[PDB]
Amino acid sequence: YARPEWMIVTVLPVPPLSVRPAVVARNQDDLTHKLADIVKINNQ
Amino acid sequence: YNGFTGRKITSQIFIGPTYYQRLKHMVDDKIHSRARGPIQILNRQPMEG
RNA sequence: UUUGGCAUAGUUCC
Repeated sequence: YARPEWMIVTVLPVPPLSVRPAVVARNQDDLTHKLADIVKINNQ
Repeated sequence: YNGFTGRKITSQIFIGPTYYQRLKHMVDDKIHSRARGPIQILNRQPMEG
């Protein structure tokens, strides 16, 4: 159930749109902003 | 004297003009009830307020 | 018959 090497994150789960809902003018959550920054750095 | 029966009250009462105040806290601004109303978005629990 | 959030301040009751 917990292999030691799995604790090194190489695949990052993305929570669904229910965990980070949009805001009604559409606003993005703190999680969404951090996800966007992370994927920006990752593709760079 | 008693109001309903008209008979004297045995104990004499202490009565006089005192200066009273009506505070801001009324009941029409505090009564509240709920039965299956609006519901929050993130948790899908009832709203607050 | 449709739903904003974060922060700060004040007040009520033990």
